[PDB]
Amino acid sequence: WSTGHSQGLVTAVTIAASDSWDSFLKNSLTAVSLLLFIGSRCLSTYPRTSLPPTMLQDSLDNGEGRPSPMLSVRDLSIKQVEKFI
Amino acid sequence: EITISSQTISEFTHAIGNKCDAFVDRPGKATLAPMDFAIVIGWKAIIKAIFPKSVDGDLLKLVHLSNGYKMITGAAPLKKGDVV
Amino acid sequence: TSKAPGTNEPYAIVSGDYNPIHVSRVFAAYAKLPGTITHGMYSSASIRALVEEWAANNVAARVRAFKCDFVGMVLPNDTLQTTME
Repeated sequence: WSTGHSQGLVTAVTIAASDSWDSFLKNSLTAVSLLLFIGSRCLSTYPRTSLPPTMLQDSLDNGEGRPSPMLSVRDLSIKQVEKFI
Repeated sequence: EITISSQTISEFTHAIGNKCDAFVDRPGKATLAPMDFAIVIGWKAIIKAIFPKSVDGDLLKLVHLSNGYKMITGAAPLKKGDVV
Repeated sequence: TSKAPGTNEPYAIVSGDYNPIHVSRVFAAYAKLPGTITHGMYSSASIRALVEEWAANNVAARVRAFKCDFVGMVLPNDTLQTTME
């Protein structure tokens, strides 16, 4: 069996649909064209705007990352992260 | 009379690279227009003042030297519903 | 830093600034100015977007007045370093 994460799930359903060398290209083109629409419309719906330089310089000095719309929390349970959100 | 539409703002901010989130359209906030969109509203009123006969010059040697903006004290910035 | 555009045609059609000095090879060469130089109103809006985020902490309501002198000319794709005091 096979599966994909956040993005690569389209390559897992590419993987079971492709058979030969000609069939694999026809299903790969439907995959890379698909994630041009996931690519463009997720930026056209939520356009990233400029960030205040107080914020990102604080984030680099606190040991965090440059701010972006997804944030990874390690070392905490799911029941206590949702206590913080 | 120009009406500040939502499309005229986003084409303008993309042309000037203004990233600032107050100018892109988000729910829960009235979409604000650039203050440099003043010159888009008021170009055809400004450069009509160099066409009269009493100011007679070689227009092809015109040099734009300086421009300035000034919000009137107590005036709100431009919105996307404003008839201007 | 900021950087000039590649061509002056996007800003001209938006702002209505259809001066053929900025877009045409032959009008810019007629007045003996060094090429299809950038709009002044681009360098108005570009530097004002710098001071709106780097001096006003990306708050768009704070900047209430902005004036500049177009002391020099800039060719496209030139890299502009500004100071802010």
